[PDB]
Amino acid sequence: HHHHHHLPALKLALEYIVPCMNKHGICVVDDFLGKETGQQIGDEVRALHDTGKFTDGQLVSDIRGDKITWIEGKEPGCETIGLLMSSMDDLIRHCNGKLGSYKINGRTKAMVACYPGNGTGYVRHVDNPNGDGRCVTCIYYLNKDWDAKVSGGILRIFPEGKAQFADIEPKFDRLLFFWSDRRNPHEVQPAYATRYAITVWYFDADERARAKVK
Ligand SMILES: Cc1nc(Cc2ccc(-c3ccccc3)cc2)nc(C(=O)NCC(=O)O)c1O
Ligand SMILES: [Cl-]
Ligand SMILES: [Fe+2]
Repeated sequence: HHHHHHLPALKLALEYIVPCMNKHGICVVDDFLGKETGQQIGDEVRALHDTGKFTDGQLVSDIRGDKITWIEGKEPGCETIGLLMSSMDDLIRHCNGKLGSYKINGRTKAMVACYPGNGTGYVRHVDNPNGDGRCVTCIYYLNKDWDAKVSGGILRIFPEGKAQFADIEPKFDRLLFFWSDRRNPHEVQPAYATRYAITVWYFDADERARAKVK
């Protein structure tokens, strides 16, 4: 619909992501890339799944019934995942220096995750409990016409010492940010349909450096 227009990265970062993160430690951004790019992402992820590039989750870490694959972004057939990753980077670049006291200087590759339905989820956990440098978790969802009433698969976040929790449906073209540390324990509710997500973690220069030394 031609009546809608994309917020530039700078505008989205400063008018929404930065305040939202500093206040709530969680930020949801819908309609990040648009339908075409989102569908292409979905295609690429399904291809990775179909061509058997995923490793079982309970082998990497029971905790989980998921399976994952790491994507650098430049691999043949992963170009659109590459663009997603660069788009994530753009947002973060416009945030850097305003997300708490963090100084973002790098990130992980993208972890593509698949919950193959059939009741698979992920128990309550913290992404970075041992201060390994990862300060912000960034997740992109690409599940066309997801209905959590039927399929479940809600990400529930329990921000530390808050009287509220957050239910995030893994909606098509939804982007999510949250603090990676103990401030945000979270769980994936059982999924009853194939559930895909793509996650990167951004590093704090200081913590990352201290993680490697000590
Ligand atoms: C598979 C998987 N695993 C983890 C935990 C976790 C993963 C990776 C690292 C890590 C990363 C880079 C270097 C070292 C460790 C640490 C912890 N949380 C989720 C999750 O919250 N999902 C939410 C959702 O999908 O909506 C998940 O799906
Ligand atoms: Cl508010
Ligand atoms: Fe997690």
